[PDB]
Amino acid sequence: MNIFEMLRIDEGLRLKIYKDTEGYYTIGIGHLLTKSPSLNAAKSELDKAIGRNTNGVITKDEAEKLFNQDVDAAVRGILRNAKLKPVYDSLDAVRRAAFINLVFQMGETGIAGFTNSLRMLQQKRWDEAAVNLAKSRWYNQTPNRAKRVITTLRTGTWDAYK
Ligand SMILES: [Cl-]
Ligand SMILES: [Cl-]
Repeated sequence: MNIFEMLRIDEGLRLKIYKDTEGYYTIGIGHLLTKSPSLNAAKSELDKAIGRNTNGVITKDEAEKLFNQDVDAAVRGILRNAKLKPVYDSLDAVRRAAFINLVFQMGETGIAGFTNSLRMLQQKRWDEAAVNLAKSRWYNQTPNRAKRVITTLRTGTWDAYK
């Protein structure tokens, strides 16, 4: 168990443009292409991300390249972010992986907004953070994934994913 396996589990792998659980164009391993409703805007974005004339289809190698880029950006956004970095710094390894999950999934901005849980995590009030985390749109939209990520933070083990 690592952050790569963890996310690959949570997001799936899809080699052809598809629609996210909220309506958005996505591809590979959880990579958001566009929030616009144009499939055309979406092959163009994809086209652009990959560096060749896609077609709306990528190889597995291509998908992993994007993934590697996205995990990177996530880690680097956390470390850069003044609100996020101290939370991350205070956590153990398992729990850091889950924090990364939460940011990949939702944006550095996104979660820099998850104010109270951030402060609960930092204060190592696991149970309470878990309850607060579940009180979100995120949770209510994708409850099975969210539960897995929340248990990982609540427990510090990889149980939800064996
Ligand atoms: Cl990109
Ligand atoms: Cl899910």
